[PDB]
Amino acid sequence: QIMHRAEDLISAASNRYRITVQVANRAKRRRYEEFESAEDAMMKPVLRAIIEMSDELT
Amino acid sequence: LYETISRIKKTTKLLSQEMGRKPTEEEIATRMEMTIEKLRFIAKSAQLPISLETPIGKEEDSRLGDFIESDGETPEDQVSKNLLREDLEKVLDSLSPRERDVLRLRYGLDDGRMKTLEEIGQIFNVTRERIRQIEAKALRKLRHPNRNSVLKEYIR
Amino acid sequence: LRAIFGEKARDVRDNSLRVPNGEKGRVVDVRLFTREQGDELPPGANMVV
Amino acid sequence: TNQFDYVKIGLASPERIRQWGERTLPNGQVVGEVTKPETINYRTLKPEMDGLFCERIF
Amino acid sequence: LVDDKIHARSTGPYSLVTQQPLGGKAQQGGQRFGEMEVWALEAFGAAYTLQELLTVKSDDMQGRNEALNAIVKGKAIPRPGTPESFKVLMRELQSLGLDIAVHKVETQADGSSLDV
Amino acid sequence: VETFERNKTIFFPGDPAERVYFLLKGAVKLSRVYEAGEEITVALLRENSVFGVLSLLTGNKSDRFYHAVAFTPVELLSAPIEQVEQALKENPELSMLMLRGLSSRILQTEMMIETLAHRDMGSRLVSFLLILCRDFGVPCADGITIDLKLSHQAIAEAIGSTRVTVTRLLGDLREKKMISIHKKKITVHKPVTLSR
Amino acid sequence: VETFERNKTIFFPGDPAERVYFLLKGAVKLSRVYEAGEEITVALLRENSVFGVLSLLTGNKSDRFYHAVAFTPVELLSAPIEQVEQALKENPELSMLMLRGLSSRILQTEMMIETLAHRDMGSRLVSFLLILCRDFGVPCADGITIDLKLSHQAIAEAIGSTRVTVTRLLGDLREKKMISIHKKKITVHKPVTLSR
Repeated sequence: QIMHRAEDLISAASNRYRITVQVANRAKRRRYEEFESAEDAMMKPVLRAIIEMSDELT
Repeated sequence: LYETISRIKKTTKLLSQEMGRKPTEEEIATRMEMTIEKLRFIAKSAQLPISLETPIGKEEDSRLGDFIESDGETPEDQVSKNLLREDLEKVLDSLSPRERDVLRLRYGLDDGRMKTLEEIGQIFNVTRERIRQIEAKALRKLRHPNRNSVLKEYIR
Repeated sequence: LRAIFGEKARDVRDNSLRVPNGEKGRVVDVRLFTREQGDELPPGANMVV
Repeated sequence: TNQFDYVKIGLASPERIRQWGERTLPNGQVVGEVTKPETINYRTLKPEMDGLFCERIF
Repeated sequence: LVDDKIHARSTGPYSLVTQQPLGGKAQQGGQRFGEMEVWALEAFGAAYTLQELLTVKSDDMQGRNEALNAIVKGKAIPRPGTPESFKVLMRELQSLGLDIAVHKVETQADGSSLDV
Repeated sequence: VETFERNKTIFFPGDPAERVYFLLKGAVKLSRVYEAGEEITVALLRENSVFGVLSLLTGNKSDRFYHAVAFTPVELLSAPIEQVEQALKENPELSMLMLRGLSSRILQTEMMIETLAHRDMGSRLVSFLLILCRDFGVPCADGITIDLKLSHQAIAEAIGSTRVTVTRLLGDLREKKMISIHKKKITVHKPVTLSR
Repeated sequence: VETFERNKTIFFPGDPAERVYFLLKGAVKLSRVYEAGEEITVALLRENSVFGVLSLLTGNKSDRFYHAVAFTPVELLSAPIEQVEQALKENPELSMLMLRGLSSRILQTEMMIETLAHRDMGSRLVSFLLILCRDFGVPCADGITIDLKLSHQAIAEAIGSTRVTVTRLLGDLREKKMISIHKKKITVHKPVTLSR
């Protein structure tokens, strides 16, 4: 689940920083790109970013 | 004025003698030669300022002046405005792009209030009979509902 | 934005006094203070309420 | 961030001190100096013109 | 009582001199983040927050605003600048027999300048 | 007793303070707005009297759909909607009062009717010219003139004119015999007689 | 439920007769009347609905100076002057009926007035033509047409042309491809859209 994904995400990746930031900017793009595509009000671009980086990417 | 003030003090004290606490003011003006308006002015005029940081009081925790702001303004206003800018911009900037120039030329939308139709008439293309016409035209155009009804809420 | 509405706007800030927030409750009283009403105020004030 | 790297602590020689307030104008004649210790005027409140709040030099 | 202690501030009035929100209890104040508080931020991992918290919600003046905006727009926020109270410190110090050269060293010719 | 100046509006469309007003004095002509542009005034009033039926058209949800005008330096009173809502809800006379004033603005329309959109831009210009002299006219020697300080092309709103106001009227001013001007004045000589 | 022959009258000035004339069917016009050789037909109505503004204008003592018209085969009900007097004298509800009506016609003037006020034989019609299909129109395929035979000059009365405008009506069908015509059928194609 996203929670365990969020865990697995950084349970087997680069510096926990290093990750984040790239999670971050990603979502940044996930927000910039697809700007207000699917409302996303619920699945924050960050959340997206995470899942698509903690499961999709994995 | 320092003397006048003092002189008033003494003279008013004389009034106080007869009229205790000299409640008389305009009556004191019969001896003060001027409405209390200046008497009270004098009062404030003769005020000595405050450290800006006398420790506040009821608590030595802090100085004064640390509960106010400078001549600046909160973003809340800043933004709203700046919205205005563009809000407008587009909304204007959707009718006769050329004329839109003069809309900003003979007016603001930049840094003149102004370019007196005179100068402006020729500024864009040298003109005398093509200006206040398109001027009103522009306004009445972006005026009336659907058009002016966009700043109807953002009247900033 | 006048021009458009050509509203010859007004000129007067309007510092009403408003209940701030999180208060209720009946009003008990008022106590006006001016030249006539005691005139208990800083030098140059008119009314105090 | 990318405006400078290191700071340069030191002293202000009288030129550098006087180089903190020259505001030379196009009339061509220098200012920045204050010829008055008093503050805003009593009648109006404006900043004298050579006191602690002279505008033309601040 | 509870109401006696409740507060919030999206944003509000700032300081005079130092523009950082006017935090005193009655009136839209703001939570002060003293060193030991920052000692809980940089002690943690990813500390942007820190940064920004240090500025855009307190000082890059323009920074403040336009952030604010920038969210109202619907996107992220722009990179900050330098807080104020620095610039202030310059001043003082400068006002006291200094020659502060905060300054860059750019070009392949490495270029030494200074700044506002 | 609200009012404005010789160059102002009372309001726009979209603006929901639509209750019956009370032009206390001055015309305060209302310039019904349009999409692209061109605003009749149509409305034009007297002492005491009302204008701007608003909370009355599409109920109290009516949009003026007609911009207004502070034509001359205004003078206009108004009243809490209740007066034409609650206070009107009462005896007919109350409502009738407002209805009588509405009938004034209505009569006004009939007056424009026929005189306006007649056919020629000269006859028409006069069809309501004498009417005008009967509204804000100023009788003086020559006869029942107006005198109000006016355009050549507000006038054009009288026709769809360009120079007719300054050219054709000149005729009536002299070549034709009907009025005269003092910088910006009107001296209707007459109700009919010469120029009829 | 009174009615009169098509293109007849409901009265002439001088004979206001039964003040009210609740025009029911047909869908019928009041031509005004006056010195002007032209007599604009202003009133035009619907089911159930009123005329009768006689025993009221200028507080009664006011003739129906607008010689009336039994425009199409009429259909019109009425009611004695007193009938409305007592009625309106009592609760307004029974006549709120009647002031909502008023509104209908009061507004019925301002609109089409915005059209007639267009001093031109062209647009004035394109706007006016819409109004028609919006009242006694007949929607059918092409779109919201009227279907009532058009008497050419019947639309030249609000303009002032002679016969050029009569071949301009052709435009509607030809160049305008905006209506059609079938022993005087009338086929507004559109709210706008073969010629806006």
